[PDB]
Amino acid sequence: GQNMRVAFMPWNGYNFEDSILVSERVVQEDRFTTIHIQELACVSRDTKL
Amino acid sequence: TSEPEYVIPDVLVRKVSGRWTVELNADSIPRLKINQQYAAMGNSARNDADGQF
Repeated sequence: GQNMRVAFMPWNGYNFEDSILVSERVVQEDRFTTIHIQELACVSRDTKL
Repeated sequence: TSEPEYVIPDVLVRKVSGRWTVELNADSIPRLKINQQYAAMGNSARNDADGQF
């Protein structure tokens, strides 16, 4: 992880106890995006039928 | 679209280092167990004839 600037102060119902309130910039700034890869396959099965 | 598997490997040759090491299926090979209890329940039978038979 990485430095994002933040400020500690109550405000306007978004900060009851345990909400983290970041504004639109990082959503533009991509700061912490994700990339995850699950696996897949197939099978052949030379059968009786 | 869907089916399960149906073919019974009875013998297995795995091409073990050329000239495959063929081997049958061990569990598929039938085998009986001699009644060793009845083997010991025959001679001592008072009818040693019945038990020896």
